[PDB]
Amino acid sequence: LIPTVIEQTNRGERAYDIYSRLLKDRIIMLGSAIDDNVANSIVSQLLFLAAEDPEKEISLYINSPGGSITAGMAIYDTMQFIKPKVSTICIGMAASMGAFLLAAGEKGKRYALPNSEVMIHQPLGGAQGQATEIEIAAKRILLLRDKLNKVLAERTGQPLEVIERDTDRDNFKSAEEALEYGLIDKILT
Amino acid sequence: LIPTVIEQTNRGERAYDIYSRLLKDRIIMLGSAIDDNVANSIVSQLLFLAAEDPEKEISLYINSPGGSITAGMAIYDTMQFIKPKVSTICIGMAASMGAFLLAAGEKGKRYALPNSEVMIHQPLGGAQGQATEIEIAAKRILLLRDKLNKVLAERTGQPLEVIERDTDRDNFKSAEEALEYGLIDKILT
Amino acid sequence: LIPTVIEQTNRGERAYDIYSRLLKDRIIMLGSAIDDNVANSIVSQLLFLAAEDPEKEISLYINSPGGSITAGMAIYDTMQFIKPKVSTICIGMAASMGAFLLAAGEKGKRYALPNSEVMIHQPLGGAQGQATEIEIAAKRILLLRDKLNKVLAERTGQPLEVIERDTDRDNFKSAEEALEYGLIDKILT
Amino acid sequence: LIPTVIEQTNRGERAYDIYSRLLKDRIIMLGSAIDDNVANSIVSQLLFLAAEDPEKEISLYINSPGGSITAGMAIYDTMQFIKPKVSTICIGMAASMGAFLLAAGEKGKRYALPNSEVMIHQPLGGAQGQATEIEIAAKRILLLRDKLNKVLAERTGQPLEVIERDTDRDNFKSAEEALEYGLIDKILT
Amino acid sequence: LIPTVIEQTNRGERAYDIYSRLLKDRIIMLGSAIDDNVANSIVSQLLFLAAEDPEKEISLYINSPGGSITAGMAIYDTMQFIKPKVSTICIGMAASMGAFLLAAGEKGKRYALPNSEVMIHQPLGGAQGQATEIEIAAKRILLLRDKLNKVLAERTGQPLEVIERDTDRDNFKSAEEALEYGLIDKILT
Amino acid sequence: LIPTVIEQTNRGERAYDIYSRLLKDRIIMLGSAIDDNVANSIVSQLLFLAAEDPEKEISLYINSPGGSITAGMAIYDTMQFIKPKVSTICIGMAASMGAFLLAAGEKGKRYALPNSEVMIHQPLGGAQGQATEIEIAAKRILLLRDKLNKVLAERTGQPLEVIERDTDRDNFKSAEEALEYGLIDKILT
Amino acid sequence: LIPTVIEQTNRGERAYDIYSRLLKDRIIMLGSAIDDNVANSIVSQLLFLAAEDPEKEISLYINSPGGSITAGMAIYDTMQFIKPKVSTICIGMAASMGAFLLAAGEKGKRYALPNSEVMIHQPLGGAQGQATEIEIAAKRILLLRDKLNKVLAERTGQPLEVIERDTDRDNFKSAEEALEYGLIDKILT
Amino acid sequence: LIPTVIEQTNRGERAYDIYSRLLKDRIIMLGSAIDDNVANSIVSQLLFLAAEDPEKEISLYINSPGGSITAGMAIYDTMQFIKPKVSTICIGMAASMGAFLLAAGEKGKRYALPNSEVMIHQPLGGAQGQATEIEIAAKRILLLRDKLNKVLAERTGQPLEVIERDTDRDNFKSAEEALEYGLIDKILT
Amino acid sequence: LIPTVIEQTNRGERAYDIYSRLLKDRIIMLGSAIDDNVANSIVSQLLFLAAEDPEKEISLYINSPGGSITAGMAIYDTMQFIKPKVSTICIGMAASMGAFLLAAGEKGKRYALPNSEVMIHQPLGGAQGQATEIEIAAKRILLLRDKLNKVLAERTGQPLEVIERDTDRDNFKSAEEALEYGLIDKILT
Amino acid sequence: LIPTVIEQTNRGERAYDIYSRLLKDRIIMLGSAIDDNVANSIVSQLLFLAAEDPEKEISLYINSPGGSITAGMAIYDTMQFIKPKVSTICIGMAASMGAFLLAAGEKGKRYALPNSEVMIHQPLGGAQGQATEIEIAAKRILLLRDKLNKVLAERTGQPLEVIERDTDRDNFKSAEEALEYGLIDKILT
Amino acid sequence: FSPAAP
Amino acid sequence: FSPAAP
Amino acid sequence: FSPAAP
Amino acid sequence: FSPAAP
Amino acid sequence: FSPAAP
Amino acid sequence: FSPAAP
Amino acid sequence: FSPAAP
Amino acid sequence: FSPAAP
Amino acid sequence: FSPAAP
Amino acid sequence: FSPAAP
Repeated sequence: LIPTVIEQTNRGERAYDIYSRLLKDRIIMLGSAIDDNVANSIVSQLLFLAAEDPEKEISLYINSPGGSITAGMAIYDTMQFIKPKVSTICIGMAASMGAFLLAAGEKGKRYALPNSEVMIHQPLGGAQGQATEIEIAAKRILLLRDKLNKVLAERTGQPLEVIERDTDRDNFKSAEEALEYGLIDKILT
Repeated sequence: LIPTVIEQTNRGERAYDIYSRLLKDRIIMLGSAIDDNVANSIVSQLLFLAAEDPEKEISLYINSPGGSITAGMAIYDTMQFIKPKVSTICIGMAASMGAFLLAAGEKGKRYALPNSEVMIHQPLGGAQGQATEIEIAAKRILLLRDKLNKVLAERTGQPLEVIERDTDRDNFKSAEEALEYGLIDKILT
Repeated sequence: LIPTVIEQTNRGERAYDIYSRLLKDRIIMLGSAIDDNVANSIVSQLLFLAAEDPEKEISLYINSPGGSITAGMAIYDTMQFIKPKVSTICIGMAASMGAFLLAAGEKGKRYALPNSEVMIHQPLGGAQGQATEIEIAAKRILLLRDKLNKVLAERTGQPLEVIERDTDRDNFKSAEEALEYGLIDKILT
Repeated sequence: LIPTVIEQTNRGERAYDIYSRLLKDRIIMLGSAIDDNVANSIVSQLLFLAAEDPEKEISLYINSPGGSITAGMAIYDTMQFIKPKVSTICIGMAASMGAFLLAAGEKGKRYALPNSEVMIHQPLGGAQGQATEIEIAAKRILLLRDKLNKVLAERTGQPLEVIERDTDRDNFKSAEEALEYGLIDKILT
Repeated sequence: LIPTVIEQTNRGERAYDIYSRLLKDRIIMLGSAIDDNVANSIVSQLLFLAAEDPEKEISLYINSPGGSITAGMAIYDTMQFIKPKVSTICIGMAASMGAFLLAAGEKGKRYALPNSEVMIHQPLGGAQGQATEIEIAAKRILLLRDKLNKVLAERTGQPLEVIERDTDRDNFKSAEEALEYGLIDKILT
Repeated sequence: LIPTVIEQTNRGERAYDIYSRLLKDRIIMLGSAIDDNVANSIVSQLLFLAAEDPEKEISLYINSPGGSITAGMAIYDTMQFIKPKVSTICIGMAASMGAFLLAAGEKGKRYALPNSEVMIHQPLGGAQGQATEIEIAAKRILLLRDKLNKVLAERTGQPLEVIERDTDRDNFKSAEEALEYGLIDKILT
Repeated sequence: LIPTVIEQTNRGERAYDIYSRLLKDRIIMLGSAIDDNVANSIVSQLLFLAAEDPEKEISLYINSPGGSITAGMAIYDTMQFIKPKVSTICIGMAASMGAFLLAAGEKGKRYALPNSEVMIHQPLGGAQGQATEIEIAAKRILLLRDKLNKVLAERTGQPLEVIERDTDRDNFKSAEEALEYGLIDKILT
Repeated sequence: LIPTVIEQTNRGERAYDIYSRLLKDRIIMLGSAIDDNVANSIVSQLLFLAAEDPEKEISLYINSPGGSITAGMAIYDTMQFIKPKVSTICIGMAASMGAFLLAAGEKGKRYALPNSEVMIHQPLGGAQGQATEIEIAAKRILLLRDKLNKVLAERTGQPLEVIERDTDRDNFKSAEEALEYGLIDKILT
Repeated sequence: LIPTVIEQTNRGERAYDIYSRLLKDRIIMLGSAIDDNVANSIVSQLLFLAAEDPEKEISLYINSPGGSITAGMAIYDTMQFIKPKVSTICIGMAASMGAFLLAAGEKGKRYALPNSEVMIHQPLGGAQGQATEIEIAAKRILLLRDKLNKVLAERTGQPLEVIERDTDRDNFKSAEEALEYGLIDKILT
Repeated sequence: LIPTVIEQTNRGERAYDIYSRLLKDRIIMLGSAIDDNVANSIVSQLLFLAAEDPEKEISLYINSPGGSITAGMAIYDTMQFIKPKVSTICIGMAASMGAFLLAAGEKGKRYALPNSEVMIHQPLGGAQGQATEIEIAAKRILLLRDKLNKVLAERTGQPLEVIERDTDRDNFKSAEEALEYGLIDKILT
Repeated sequence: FSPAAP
Repeated sequence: FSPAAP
Repeated sequence: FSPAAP
Repeated sequence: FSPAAP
Repeated sequence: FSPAAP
Repeated sequence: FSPAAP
Repeated sequence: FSPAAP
Repeated sequence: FSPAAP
Repeated sequence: FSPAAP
Repeated sequence: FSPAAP
């Protein structure tokens, strides 16, 4: 039931949906749980936008209760490959992997609204079979655990032995505590 | 529908079931999957039998498709605590843990029928949670894996690096191949 | 709702069920699908009967739609271990494994009623996993297939290349065709 | 909810979806589990693209958790029939059969992002029936097992007895270990 | 909730159920659908009764909505093997196979109550698989069809081409029409 | 999610789906299990194509896991009625009835890719009711069995007693063995 | 939870259930829906009671919501065969077939309590198949309909054309209206 | 997934579906089970076609596994009301009611392909309630049975006592036997 | 899958569905069970048609297995309010309420095809609660019963005491018996 | 888990359950919902107790959430037929029909504990079918409604027009309000 | 239920 | 269905 | 059921 | 429950 | 299917 | 089933 | 959300 | 798939 | 199973 | 993803 809109450039009467009128202003929304179908669309939006004008800013407008691990890195790498600069904004919530992207923005452009929340925790998983199939999964998941905490340390500023200890659990944060922890740079008013 | 039997010692007409008439002749049956309810009965049968006459042989008459790990060791230790000697016989099948008990009999008393089967494989398992709850289960199951293979090496005779390699999988054996591997001592005719 | 019976030896008024009054006359019934719970009872009946009088005939009175493979051999070996002689009779039906026991009786004592049926077919099975777990099951089941057809050839009389060809399928037989094939010796009138 | 886009060649205002605007630039996406419905579309995209301009490069942009065996070879052969050259890129993940296609690209054009994963394992399967229907399935699956490992040896460079041993299991790999194993040629920065 | 009864021969106070007090008067009831568990009990009742006094009449007291084919012949043959004479009585209903036994009684002893019903129809069945597994089942069921109609012709008196035509369908009959068809000999008053 | 395409003949900007752009080049796809809804569409495509230009080649591009029997013959007859010539190509798989059509192409035009599979087996079925309803189904299915094997003998070249024996079962074949059996004429490179 | 009772004839302390203490006083209860299992017990109670003393009254004590048709006639005939006289009493309710038995008592002994109910209606049924299997069922059920109404006319006194009209439907009656209709003879106070 | 087609009369580029391009050539398809929703569309197609040109032939192109009775007569009468002539063709199958329409075509225009099937059987049904609601349904279904067999006798040519006997059952027929029975007039080549 | 149609008045190429091309010729279809959603559409079609030309005939073309009571009267009153004349035609079937509308047409315009059916029966219902909520429903349903039979008497011609007696049940009728009962005026040929 | 008790009259050691030790002291419990199985036991307890000593008091000890209507009157009449006097006591609760029995005790013997509850409401019901089957049920239930309120008026003392008005609904009462309404005579302390 | 059934 | 409805 | 079964 | 029921 | 339906 | 099993 | 994202 | 189908 | 277990 | 795929 998302409405339609009418727009008139020179000829006039061209009718869009409301999510495609923002993409004409270089905005991308992310308002769902991250799966593999959602990431293939975001990856294709960024590359389309970086082809018309390769020197123009982009925005991302996060609000998500997390999701997969692979799909998030598929976006973290595409944001670093392209030439333009990306900026990130939190709206309401930023869970498991949304917070790995909110900190991945450009240094100096990472905003947030006054009453928001930020959560960080270590990965979940699962395993089943016989004794040789478990020693493998338990060896993969720890390498992921040690890969993410090496990125957060350089993005935020904190040392590594603090990130290994702080998470361990579900750890909620407001918009003012995060400004000191190092996840963001400014608050909007 | 297991029948009844009538027995006459001096007075006569005392009626048993058929499984309690064998226990009067120092025989124990094991014809089910090993759980915790079955083992608490076998542990209580052995101790009752070893109280009337502490110098008299006992039998075990195995036929089972395996089961738990803890309950099997609860029997392997009780067989070694008591004074009398225990003898083991395979009937049809001897799966995962039945074969750990068939080899645990007294040296010189481990029989088997000509057309039987013997299987040995490494433990199964399961795990779920977060990255710190999996590193623990995967550390426990390997200690069990290394505990059983240290017992089989001294019971059979083979070195240890052969037991680590041979199992790895489901490995079926007949009654003549096992007589060479070392699991048994004689075949009945 | 199986009735009760009253019997008077010297004292009198001892009440049995009807299946335990036959076992006092050295008769065993087999009227169900062969599982592991049924075989452990038959194996315990034969040994009890062969302890009072070790020189006295026994009967088996088969009527079954088959079942497992292991449990049937668990009985085929126990019949050959003991000292007395066993005789077999078909009543109505003798399917997959009942026919492997009907032919396993003593030479000269294998009876059948005039309007009966006898079926013989090759084993069924199942397998699932990856390519290395299937090559093992498909290697076990063929050894069973080649083990049973080596017993039937010597029990009946026919050569082996005829047994490999005849079964291949479901093959029904009456009581007069089997007397020529070699499965039985006499018909009752 | 995948957005729309507006494009203006000479006349202007022609509206596409976002997946059909890339296919105008000779790009194909593969972001699902491989079935028979997905492969019939990819096979029809390649042939359409190779008809307008038979000398122009194509891309494939893989991210998939695997699937069938037949459908993957239906694409591996179509890539080799046509005249143009195909190039492959990993994005996030490349499982069972996606890795058989990532290595099937042109020598010198096989890219990957810095934080990716590559998995290789032997086929799964299933079988059920009687003893003659299992000996057939277990004979087919092994020929497939020996067919794929003869292609990987010549694509990568490694000998064959190393590929038979390495897989055996689930074996995960990063983007730097694969550059040495031989599955790819370059990493993007 | 079937009541109990008290009986006093010489000593007195022996308590039976009501179905075991009739079996002391040489009566057998059959008030259920014929399966394999019911027939093994009836077969064991007849043999027990024919051992105490081998020259004394027996009764059967039928009321059943039919059942299997094999189990019915298992009783039709046992009735003809033994020495004593059996008599049959219909009570309420005599369906598919109960009517094959009601006619199998001794010539001159086949009774029925004035308001009863008798039904006769051809066998049912089922088949599934491939074209070679159906040609076998369709060959077995016709031999059964031609076996029963050869018995009814000699028991009743009618020719065979009348029995092939009359059934074809469900054909109900009263107690007076059957006295002419030949299924019974007398009606009780 | 099958994409769209833009095409410009003289006026330009006419947008098709991708499956209707091939049908403009005289191509038909068959990528599903054969039912009655799929066949009514293929039968209507062939007749439409044979009306514009009655002397122009057609293609069929098979990949299917089989299906019904009636629907396949509904296509085998329509291919022989029309005037133009039809050619057949295997892509990945050609099961029960797809292989009856792959051999039904014109002599000299029956292609296949190097790594494909071809399967042939006898029909399945089902039946239920009473003894007179089974003798009919078992008489119909055998006439179908004898109808298909009379067509394959003249299409391939082999005698009939070889086709009756070869199938009997599931029989898989590659693209090189079929070139000798006679199902195809050439392999693409 | 039906209690037990203690009784002392000469020796004393013989413990019955409460339903078997009444049967010692020549009483039978009928407090369930009439099936085939219930009728075989009542038929066996009447014959046992008519063997000790063949000249002594019996009672029946009805309270039932009806049931089958065959089982009710199986009792209506047994009540008329035996020598003694039976008397009937309504307690609470007497539905479809209980009212066919309440009127079947001896002329002069048919009682009822002041606040009771009596219902009479025509049979129910069911049919399914093809046009020839329905013409048979619809011919059987009408003969039953015309059989019961010929008994009620002579038991009550009313003519037949009144019974055909009165029922047609569910028709409830009290204990005073039935005394005029003719179903009973007296009311208890 | 039924494709689209492009057609150019004078102006050009008018796009139809494939089922509406045939209806422009006076063709009607019937490829489903006959219900009430399907018949209301066919009844509306015939009347639309018979309004533009009232002297032009129509076709029907049957392939159906039967259905209701009322809906079939709703079409049999509409075919006879209109002025033009209708012709019928069998494709694959013509079951219960499709064969009542295939014979209802114009004398001299009733075609069929060489490998087809034709089935004829008597109606099915169902009934439930009390004895007065069954005598009505069993009276309606027989009038339908006698109504259809009076039409087939005059359409084919055979007498009536042959149609009453021939069906009785499922009776399958080929395209050459029907040419003698009288259901059709010609076979296509 | 109901087709489309093309129509050309002056400009040409206007494409309708097939149900909206009839409504341009003043025809209304009714081919479903009457609910509240269907009646609100028919009520809105009649009023739209009676606004352009208030003196032009309308048709209704009934085929329905009945439905609600309120919705049918909502149409019976709207047909009498408007100025034009309505005519009714039966096609296949006219059940519970379709027959209340077929008789509600204009005197002299009520047609029917030769092989049709007409059914009339009294209303169904339901009630539940306590004794005061049932006395209300049972008082409403009888007023409806007496309301419909007062309309049918004046539409047909028959007296009222005949309509109260005739229905009582399901009463089927053909197209020739109804012409005498009074429901219709003519039959089409 | 209801315990056992030991009792010693003269001989000693006779073991009862706890519910049968009270019945030896002329007490009856009623602690369940009234059905037809419960009432047949209470009716048989009262008659057994009134046969040993016909002049001795009985008790009933009610606690029930109601139930059927017929079963309650089956007890209300049996209490009035016998010679002895019955007394009633409420324990916790006395719902729909328990309160019709609590008031049915002997005038002067109707007790209750200080903190109890008493509820009275009009009957529930249900009906379904056609308009003639509802007019009957709605006529029966009202006669029951008018039958119970004619008994309560004479037992309590209140006029009838007060009982018709008071209930109408669920109406709860304590033990002190009922002493004024008239349902009981005394309260225990 | 006596007098008189029993 | 004309002549005469339409 | 005697006379005569028993 | 005595005195007085029993 | 012409010649001759159409 | 004797003579002779038993 | 401008000034300054856009 | 041309040369030669098309 | 004797000789010798028992 | 250009330079150089495209």
